[PDB]
Formats: sequence, C-alpha cells, structure tokens
Amino acid sequence: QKLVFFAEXVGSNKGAIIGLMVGGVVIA
Amino acid sequence: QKLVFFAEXVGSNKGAIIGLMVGGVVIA
Amino acid sequence: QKLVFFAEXVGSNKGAIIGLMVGGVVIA
Amino acid sequence: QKLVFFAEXVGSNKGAIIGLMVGGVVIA
Amino acid sequence: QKLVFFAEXVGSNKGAIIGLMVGGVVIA
Amino acid sequence: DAEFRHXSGYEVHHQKLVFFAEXVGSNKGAIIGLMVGGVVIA
Amino acid sequence: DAEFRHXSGYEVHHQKLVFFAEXVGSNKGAIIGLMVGGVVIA
Amino acid sequence: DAEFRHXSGYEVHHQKLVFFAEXVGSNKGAIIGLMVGGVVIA
Amino acid sequence: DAEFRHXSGYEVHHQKLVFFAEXVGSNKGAIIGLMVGGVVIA
Amino acid sequence: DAEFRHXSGYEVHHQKLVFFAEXVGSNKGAIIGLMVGGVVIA
Amino acid sequence: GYEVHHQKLVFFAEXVGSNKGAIIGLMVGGVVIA
Amino acid sequence: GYEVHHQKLVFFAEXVGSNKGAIIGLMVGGVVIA
Amino acid sequence: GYEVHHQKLVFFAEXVGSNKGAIIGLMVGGVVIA
Amino acid sequence: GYEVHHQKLVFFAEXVGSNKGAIIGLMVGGVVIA
Amino acid sequence: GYEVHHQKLVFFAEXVGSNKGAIIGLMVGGVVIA
Repeated sequence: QKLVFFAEXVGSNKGAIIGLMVGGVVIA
Repeated sequence: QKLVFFAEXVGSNKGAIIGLMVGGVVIA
Repeated sequence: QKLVFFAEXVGSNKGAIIGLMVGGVVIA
Repeated sequence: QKLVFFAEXVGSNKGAIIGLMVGGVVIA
Repeated sequence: QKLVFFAEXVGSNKGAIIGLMVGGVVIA
Repeated sequence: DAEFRHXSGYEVHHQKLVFFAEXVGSNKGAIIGLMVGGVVIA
Repeated sequence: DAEFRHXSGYEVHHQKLVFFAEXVGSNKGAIIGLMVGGVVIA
Repeated sequence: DAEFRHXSGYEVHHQKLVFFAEXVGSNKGAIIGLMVGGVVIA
Repeated sequence: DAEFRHXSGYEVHHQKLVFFAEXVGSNKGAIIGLMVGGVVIA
Repeated sequence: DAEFRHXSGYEVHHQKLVFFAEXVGSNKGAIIGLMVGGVVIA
Repeated sequence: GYEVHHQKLVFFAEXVGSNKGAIIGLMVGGVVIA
Repeated sequence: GYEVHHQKLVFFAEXVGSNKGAIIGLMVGGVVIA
Repeated sequence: GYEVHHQKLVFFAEXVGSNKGAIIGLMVGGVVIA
Repeated sequence: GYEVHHQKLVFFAEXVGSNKGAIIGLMVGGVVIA
Repeated sequence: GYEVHHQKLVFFAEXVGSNKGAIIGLMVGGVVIA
C-alpha cells in the first residue's frame, strides 16, 4: 500500500488517514 | 493499492481516508 | 486499485474515501 | 506500507494518521 | 512500514501519528 | 464497536399548577410555567 | 470499543406553582417559572 | 477502550413558587424563577 | 483504557420562592431568582 | 489507565427567597439572586 | 439598504452532529469555500 | 448600509459534534476556506 | 457602513466536540484558511 | 466604517473539547492559517 | 475606522479541553499560523 499526500501550498490533515483498519474505534 | 492526493493550492483532509477497512468503527 | 485525486485549486476531503471496504462501520 | 506527506509550504497534521490499526481507541 | 513527513516550510504535528496501533487509548 | 445510547426517565406526579395569563401581548418566544427536562428554543 | 451514554432521571412531585403574567409585552426570549434540567436557548 | 458517560439525577419536591410578572417589556433573554441543573443560553 | 464520567445529583425541596418583576425592560441577559447547578451563559 | 470523573451533590432545602425587580433596565449580563454551584458566564 | 432586527441560527445535533459546509448568518461579500 | 441589531448562532452538539466548515456570523469580504 | 449591536456565537459541545474550521464573528477582509 | 457594540464567542465543551481551527471574533486583514 | 465596544471570548472546557489553533479577538494584519 502506497499513499501519497502532496500539497503544493497549504497541506493539512484533520480527519483520519488509515492505511489498514482491522479493528478498534477511530474518532477524528 | 496506490492512492494519490495531489492538490496544487489548498489541500486538506477532514473526512476518513482508508486504504482497506476490515473492521472497526471509523467516525470522521 | 489506483485512485487519483488531483485538484488544481482547492482540494478538500470531508466524506469517506475507501479503496476496499470488507466490513465495519464508516461514518463520515 | 509507504506513506508520504510532502507539503511545499505549510504542512501540518491535526487528525489521526495510522499505518495499521488493529485495536484500541483513537480520538483526534 | 515507512512514514515520511517532509515539509519545506512550516512542518508541525498536533494530532496523533501512529505507526502501528494494537491497543490502548490515544487522545490528540 | 461504537455504541451510542441516551434518553431520560421522567416521573412527575402529585403536583398542582395554577397558570394565569391576563396580559401577554405579542409573544414571540417561550412562556413556560414548568419545564422538566426537554429542549426549549425560544 | 467506544461507548457513549447519557441521560437523566427526573422525579418531580408534590409542588405548588402559581404563575401570573399581567404585563409581558413583546416577549422574544424565554420566561420560565421553574426549570428542572433540560436545555433552554432563549 | 474509551467509555464516555454522564447525566444527572434530579429529585425536586415539596416547593411553593409564586411567579409574578407585572412589567417585563421587550424581553430578549431569559427570565427564570428557579433553575435546577440544565443549560440556559440567554 | 480511558473512562470519562460526570454528572451531579440534585435534591432540592422544601423551599418558598416569591418572584416579583415590576420593572425589567429590554432584558437581553439572564434574570435568575435561584440557580442550583447547571450552566448559564447570559 | 486514565480515569476522569467529576460532578457534585447538591442538597438545597429550607430557604425563603424574595426576589424583587423594580428598576433593571437594558440588562445584558447575569442578575442571580442566589447561585449554588454551576457556571455563570455573564 | 439592509436592516436585520433579530436573527437566530440554532444548531441542535444530539448525536453525531457535524457541519462540513458554511453556516453564514449574513452574507454580503467575499468568497466562502466549505 | 447595513445594521444588525440582534444575532445569535447557537451550536448545541450533545454527542460527537464537530465543525469542519466555516461558521460566519457576518461576512463582508475576504476569502474563507474551510 | 456597518454596525452590529448585539452578536452571540455560543458553542456548547457536551461530548467529543471539536472545531476544525473557522468560527468568525465578523469577517471584513484577509484570508482565513482552516 | 465598522462598529461592534457587543460581541460574545462562548465555547463550552464539557468533555473532550478541542479547537483545531481559527476562532476569530473580528477579522479585518492578514492571513490566518489553522 | 473600526471600533469594538465590548467583546468576550470564553473557553470553558471542563475535561480534556485543548486548542491546537488560533484564537484571535481582533485580527488586522500579520500572519498567524497554528
């Protein structure tokens, strides 16, 4: 699994980025 | 699984980006 | 599975982007 | 699993970035 | 698992970055 | 697995309420004698 | 696993309330004689 | 595992409340004779 | 494991309250005769 | 393991409160005759 | 000429509330992207 | 000419409330990206 | 000409409340990115 | 010509409240990145 | 010509309250990165 986040400017993350989710609880 | 997020300007994430979801609960 | 999200300007994510959904609950 | 976060400008993280989630609880 | 955080400018982290999450509770 | 659950139990009895209105003009909000729980958006 | 839970038990009884409104003009908010819990946005 | 929980037990009884409003003009906020818990955003 | 919990037990009884409003003009905040717990944002 | 917990037990009884309002114009904050606990942001 | 005397915008979301869009009480100019 | 006498924007989210967008009580100019 | 007499922006989040976006009581100019 | 007489921005978060974005009571100029 | 008579920015977080972003009572110029 290859994930790319290129943002020429204002690159921000406020949610949930998950390569693989097998279980558990994620709240963003 | 190759995922590309290119944003020339204002690139933001506030939801849920999941490459593979096998279980669990994800709330954005 | 190749996913491309190119946005020349204002690229934002607020929903759910899932390459493969096998189970669980995803609430955007 | 290769994850890239390149941001030419203002690159910030305020949410949840998880390579692999098997269990537990994550709140951003 | 290779995770890259390159930011040519202001690179900051205020959320939760987890290589592998098997258990426990994380609040960002 | 997430589990969301809520709600309330009300037990109201054996009460005497005298409601008298001799001069409420052009009311546009809320006029409540007695409010046990619930949501009021005036 | 996340578990969210709330809510309240109300037991109100044996009360005497006299409500008298002889001059409430152009009311635009909330006028509550008695409020036991709940949410009020006037 | 996270566990969020709240809520409040109310037991209000045996009270006498005389409410008299003879001059409340152009009210735009909250007028509460008595508030036991809850939220008021006037 | 995280565990968040709160809430308050209210037991209010045996009181006499006389509320008299003969001159409250253009109120935009909160006018509370008595407040036991809770949140008030005037 | 983290454990967060709070809340307060209120037991208010046997009081006499005379609230008299004759000259409160253009109020924009809080006018509370008696406050037991809670949060007031005037 | 514009005049707003009273305006209320109440958002009561008892559950999994959210707002992914703009909530503008009075829009006159500029650009709002949400 | 603009005049706003009273304005309220109440956001009561008793659960998992959130705001991923803009909440502007009065917008006149500029750019707001949320 | 702009004149705001009363304005309230109340945010009551009794749970896992959050704000990932802008909350602007009066926007006149500039750029707000959230 | 801008004049604000009263303004309130109340934030009551009785839980896991947080703010990842801007909370501006009056924005006139400049750039705010959050 | 800008004039603010009364302003309040109250942040009541009875729990795990936090602020990862900017809280500006009056923004006129400069750059704020949060």
